[PDB]
Amino acid sequence: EQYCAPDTDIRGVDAQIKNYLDQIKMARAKFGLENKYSLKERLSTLTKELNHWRKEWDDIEMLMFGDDAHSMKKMIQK
Amino acid sequence: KGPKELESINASMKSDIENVRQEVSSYKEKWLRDAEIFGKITSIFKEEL
Amino acid sequence: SVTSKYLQSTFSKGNTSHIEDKRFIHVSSRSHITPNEILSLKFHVSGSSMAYSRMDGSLTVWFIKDASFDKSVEVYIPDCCGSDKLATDLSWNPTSLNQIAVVSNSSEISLLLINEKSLTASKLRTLSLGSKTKVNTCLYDPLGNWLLAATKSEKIYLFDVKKDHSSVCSLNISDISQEDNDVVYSLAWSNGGSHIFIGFKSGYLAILKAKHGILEVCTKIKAHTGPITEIKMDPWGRNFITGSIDGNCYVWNMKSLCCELIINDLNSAVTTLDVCHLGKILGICTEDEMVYFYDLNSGNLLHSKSLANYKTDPVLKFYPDKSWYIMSGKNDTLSNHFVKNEKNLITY
Repeated sequence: EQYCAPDTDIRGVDAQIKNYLDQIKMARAKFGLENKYSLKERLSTLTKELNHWRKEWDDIEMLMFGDDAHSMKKMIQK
Repeated sequence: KGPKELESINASMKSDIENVRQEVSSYKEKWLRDAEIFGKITSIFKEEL
Repeated sequence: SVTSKYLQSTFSKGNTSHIEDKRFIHVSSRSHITPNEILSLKFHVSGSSMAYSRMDGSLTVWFIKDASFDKSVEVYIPDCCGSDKLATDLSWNPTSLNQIAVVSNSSEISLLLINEKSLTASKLRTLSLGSKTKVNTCLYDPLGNWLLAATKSEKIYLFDVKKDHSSVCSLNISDISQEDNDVVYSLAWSNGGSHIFIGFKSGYLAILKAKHGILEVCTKIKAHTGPITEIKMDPWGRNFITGSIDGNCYVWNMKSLCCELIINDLNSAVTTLDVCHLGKILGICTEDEMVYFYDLNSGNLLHSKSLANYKTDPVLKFYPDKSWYIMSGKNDTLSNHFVKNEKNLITY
């Protein structure tokens, strides 16, 4: 909108457009570079560890269910 | 991709890593407690075997 | 008339590939038997995976990476969910990229995360309910927010998938039907989990509200005069399609809940139906071993075919990310369809 302003000059506004463009490129590139590497690595590692821990918890629950079934086995023994 | 979507997915990945760490710690504590109880029970079984 | 030419080209000499599964090579070896079945077949949301379960007990899953299944890996697995029990329904969990829910007409719902590097399908978790309860259908809210499990009678369960599948609520079917010995035949979710559409056998159709995790009966309309077979929704979200066994296929307006368009050339029962991801073409598989392709906007027949007594029970499904459709073949063998130079109708 500053282009069609009464007193403004074109060259300064073109410079401001160049500066805005560079700022946009820089911010987008910084956020992308930060988001890709570290976030991907940490997410993958945490996901693997969480899956392993959930498998261990399911194994413990299966052992508890095995004890519950051994209760019925001993009951059948009588 | 666009900067807004970039910031959005970055925040989403951060929150996901945080929640994953929290849930992993919780599940690890639960599995540790259950495995401790199971080992306390199975000590006698191992001694007998 | 562009769509008619497109469908004709999709039924041509080329532009077709046989999905090479175990049954396919079996028939190739024994032909160059009693066909078991295809219990169910359901895509992933992102259109890059497929899963289905025969009657033998083995469920195949493909990781689509090619058109004619050239480089598509295949994780074959033996009779999962027990050796005696076979799978009947599965949902693909739109939340993540690998999880799967499977039900086997028993009191146990199995959550398995399929891996693609190896061929190992590792059981991640099992969910259990009352001992007598025999659920056989599972569903996922298209946003991955709720899970639904239904019995043939007197049980409906809703779990909150976010909070580690904590049992959120349940409901007795006799409270929904209020008729003489009704058996839920088909369920479906609304676009964005807000309402559940249920089709009983006596003919009724019910709309339940599932907003904040508490089921409730919103309304019940006497839609059909026979059991309702399938219930599908339009992807744009303006009308929902109901197909019955009495030979009728209606499309109901979503905002007002009143019949708007009727398919009248039909003279037989409907076994399944599906509508493309663009909400433009409607495929009906009737009971006389014949398929039809109608136009959603106008309601006039635009293509017919004939199964010709090959694989009596057919299946149809339209890709969720392209205008291609998997259709059964001769002896329980799947048959892809494409044009190989048109990803979507618009490009045509």
